[PDB]
Amino acid sequence: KWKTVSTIFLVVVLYLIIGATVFKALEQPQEISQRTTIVIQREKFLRAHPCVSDQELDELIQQIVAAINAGSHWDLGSSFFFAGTVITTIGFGNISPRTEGGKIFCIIYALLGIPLFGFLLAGVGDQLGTIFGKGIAKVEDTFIKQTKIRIISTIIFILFGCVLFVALPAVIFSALDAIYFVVITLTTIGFGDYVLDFYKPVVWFWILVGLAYFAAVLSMIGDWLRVIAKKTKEAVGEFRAHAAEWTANVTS
Amino acid sequence: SDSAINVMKWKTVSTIFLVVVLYLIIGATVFKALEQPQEISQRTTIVIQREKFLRAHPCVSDQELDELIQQIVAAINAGIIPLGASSNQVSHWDLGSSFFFAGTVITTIGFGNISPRTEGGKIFCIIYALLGIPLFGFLLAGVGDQLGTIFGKGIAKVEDTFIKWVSQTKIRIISTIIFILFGCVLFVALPAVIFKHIEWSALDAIYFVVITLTTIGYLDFYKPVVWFWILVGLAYFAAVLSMIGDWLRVIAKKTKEAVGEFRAHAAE
Ligand SMILES: CCCCCCCC(=O)OC[C@H](COP(=O)(O)O[C@@H]1[C@H](O)[C@H](O)[C@@H](OP(=O)(O)O)[C@H](OP(=O)(O)O)[C@H]1O)OC(=O)CCCCCCC
Ligand SMILES: CCCCCCCCCCCCCCCC
Ligand SMILES: CCCCCCCCCCCC
Ligand SMILES: CCCCCCCC
Ligand SMILES: CCCCCCCC
Ligand SMILES: CCCCCCCC
Ligand SMILES: CCCCC
Ligand SMILES: CCCCC
Ligand SMILES: [K+]
Ligand SMILES: [K+]
Repeated sequence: KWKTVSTIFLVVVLYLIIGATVFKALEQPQEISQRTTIVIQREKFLRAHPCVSDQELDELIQQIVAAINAGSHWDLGSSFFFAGTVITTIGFGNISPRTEGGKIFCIIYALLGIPLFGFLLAGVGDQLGTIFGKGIAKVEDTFIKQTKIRIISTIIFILFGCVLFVALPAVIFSALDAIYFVVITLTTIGFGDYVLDFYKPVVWFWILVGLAYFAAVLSMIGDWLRVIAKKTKEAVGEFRAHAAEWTANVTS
Repeated sequence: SDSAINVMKWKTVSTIFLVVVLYLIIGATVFKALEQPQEISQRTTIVIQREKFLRAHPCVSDQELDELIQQIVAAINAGIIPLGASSNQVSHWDLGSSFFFAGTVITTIGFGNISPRTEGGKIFCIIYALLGIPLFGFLLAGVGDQLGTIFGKGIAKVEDTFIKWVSQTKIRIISTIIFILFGCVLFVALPAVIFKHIEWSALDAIYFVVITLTTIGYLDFYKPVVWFWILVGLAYFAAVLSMIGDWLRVIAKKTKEAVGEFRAHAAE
């Protein structure tokens, strides 16, 4: 009977309202600075070259904006990079199909590839989960000879994982923009702003396991939310119980 | 037995790996078969438009013109109208577009059109995602269960009107046909019709719908209503992709048992 979705709905809406105000607070500042300096770089280009004119420069921008729809891409390996992005639902967004048959294929290629790749990621998950189980069975015998012990183990998970899958692969995949790269990619958000050939056979496997790593990390963070959702549910429960108490005694 | 079923798993994992590898190799060759032609045709005609602009204006900096195009394309990484017409513009981080952006992050859609440039907006986005993705996950799950029982109500009436003198196992297929039927109407067809006029051709809307809901990437009822279309459409493909995955387990068995017999016999 109890819906309980509406409350989670408003939390998400409110999370998004807070997120919005925080993003425009952080980004609309540089947006002005950058775009005041873009108006400068036209008027510096127009003044420094009387050869090109006002009416003719927009004809260049249009044909650049037309070239945005296109840009060797689609080579033997770049289309397989593209194909990986589709089934992983990463989809960096840099290259997309333009032919009507490439879209109809991409629709079928996704509807079949996403579940298929899901089974691969699931197997790599269980594969990697027992490998981690091997590493903690030894560690949970050396200094254990137990309810709070389970926290020390989860500290070493986030520690050893954010080394292999966040810190280290900065080389494989500045200091911040690497962690930013890693998180946006492995959360499958789609890392658009940035993106030897024998490189991608090993890199795409660090992706395959890093995807399994954040898949677990995201699920733990979700499990911490079920916990904190109950603590906040019971806390409000008490403070309503005593305020009702209080309102009753004060009236007498 | 405890590390013997793991031997049985790794075999199944490595085979799924190769299936994925082939699936990507096949997909690659099919995309480059379809898209390499469009590229070269447009790529040759974009070199023409350079060498027509260079001859038409000898007194522009021939060598430094690409240095202009780069700095324009570098500015394209931000939302820009760098034109002498309307040197004044709008913000892509306004009150509602950042709330568009935020949703794309928690849904992991993240169209990639606008990304944060401030290192404080990146550090926030990392934390905002690591917390928002699980949070939104519970909403999508609740919307799923919410929508699933609504479907259960609609199929309990339909699986009693057609009860003639019946087989329980075969009726379950008629129900999954009417699911994909209503679903691709409300969540694929009707929006593709609406997203055809407002914004596109007939195909490019369904392409838009699929790419979005697979999470790849004055009475104005748009973002409170469209993104609630998204919220439920995401729950819809989440089920659809899961059935397609369930269809694959079935087909994975049947092909694995069929190869089993044809290995065993080899035509007597
Ligand atoms: C980023 C941090 C966000 C923290 C979010 C934390 C706030 C938040 O998320 O709300 C949760 C709560 C209602 O949600 P609620 O806890 O009842 O959700 C239930 C809960 O998850 C239980 O596990 C299950 O039921 P039960 O209980 O075992 O029977 C069931 O889950 P499942 O069956 O589907 O598996 C759900 O019915 O609402 C308030 O806290 C009241 C004050 C509003 C506070 C809002 C403003 C603080
Ligand atoms: C014992 C409590 C520790 C909990 C771990 C909190 C990690 C928060 C991650 C925030 C990411 C900041 C990235 C900054 C990189 C320059
Ligand atoms: C895109 C579909 C490719 C089909 C690949 C089938 C592989 C069959 C392997 C059978 C092993 C049991
Ligand atoms: C243009 C129609 C696409 C239908 C794809 C169906 C794949 C199961
Ligand atoms: C460098 C400033 C980032 C701090 C983000 C604060 C979000 C609550
Ligand atoms: C296109 C159908 C996929 C077949 C894969 C079978 C799994 C072994
Ligand atoms: C942004 C989460 C604080 C409680 C709603
Ligand atoms: C990072 C604060 C979110 C509320 C738990
Ligand atoms: K995604
Ligand atoms: K994505």
